[PDB]
Amino acid sequence: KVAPPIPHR
Amino acid sequence: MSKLPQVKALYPYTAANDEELSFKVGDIITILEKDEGWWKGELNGQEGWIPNNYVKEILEHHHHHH
Amino acid sequence: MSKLPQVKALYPYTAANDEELSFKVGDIITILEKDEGWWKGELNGQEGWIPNNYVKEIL
Repeated sequence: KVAPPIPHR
Repeated sequence: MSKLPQVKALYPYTAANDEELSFKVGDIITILEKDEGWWKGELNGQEGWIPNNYVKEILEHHHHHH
Repeated sequence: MSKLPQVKALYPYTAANDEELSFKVGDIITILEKDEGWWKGELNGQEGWIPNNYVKEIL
């Protein structure tokens, strides 16, 4: 249930 | 009229700044524009950029096929 | 975090062509762009032009 990291962008 | 793409939020998100759009799980967000990694969405009169890996675009039957 | 105007339909409208958006009384439409008498609206994922006298702005 972990959010992924946001797109490094 | 034309049908814009829609997405359903898989995870909640909190806008890091005023250009981004916060949302909750299950929210149905209409997409106005796609960039790399970030899409511009509209939900309940609020518009902003969202991380595109937080959402899943809903299958439609006009512009895709397999 | 930008607020878009939202409007409520006063009357039903049937789109006269493919660029217009049909709607029913009561529908709450989000406005994306304005050109004089016609405003570009979005309702349940459908986008198109509507007559601005058929709707009323929400607070």
